[PDB]
Amino acid sequence: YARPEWMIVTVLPVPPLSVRPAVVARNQDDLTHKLADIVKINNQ
Amino acid sequence: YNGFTGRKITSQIFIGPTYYQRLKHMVDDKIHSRARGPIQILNRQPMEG
RNA sequence: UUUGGCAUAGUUCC
Repeated sequence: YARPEWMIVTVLPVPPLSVRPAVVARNQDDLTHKLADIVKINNQ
Repeated sequence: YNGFTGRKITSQIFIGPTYYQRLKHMVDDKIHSRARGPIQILNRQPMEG
């Protein structure tokens, strides 16, 4: 159930749109902003 | 004297003009009830307020 | 018959 090497994150789960809902003018959550920054750095 | 029966009250009462105040806290601004109303978005629990 | 959030301040009751 917990292999030691799995604790090194190489695949990052993305929570669904229910965990980070949009805001009604559409606003993005703190999680969404951090996800966007992370994927920006990752593709760079 | 008693109001309903008209008979004297045995104990004499202490009565006089005192200066009273009506505070801001009324009941029409505090009564509240709920039965299956609006519901929050993130948790899908009832709203607050 | 449709739903904003974060922060700060004040007040009520033990």
